[PDB]
Amino acid sequence: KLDSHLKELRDFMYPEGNTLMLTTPELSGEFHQLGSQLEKLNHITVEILG
Amino acid sequence: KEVQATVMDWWEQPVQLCLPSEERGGLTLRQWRERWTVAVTALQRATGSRS
Repeated sequence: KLDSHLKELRDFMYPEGNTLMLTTPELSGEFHQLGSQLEKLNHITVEILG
Repeated sequence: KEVQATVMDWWEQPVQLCLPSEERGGLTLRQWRERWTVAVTALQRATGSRS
């Protein structure tokens, strides 16, 4: 039982087997994408004001 | 991109070239602009004021 509990919790926390994951990978990917798109929008804005 | 287009329209004012055959004082707008450009250029040459 102890071995099973340990294996289940570990599988959940280490989805890619090597790294403890605190954020949902799907969410982490979206944050990065949103940050990149905002940086582009800020360039276009600066360029037009200039 | 749309805002950039608006900025462009404000700077070029394209509506001034829409009636070419219209004469006022015996000359067209273009002719008047040309007269203006020659005069502005002559003034700028006299007034040493190198633009």
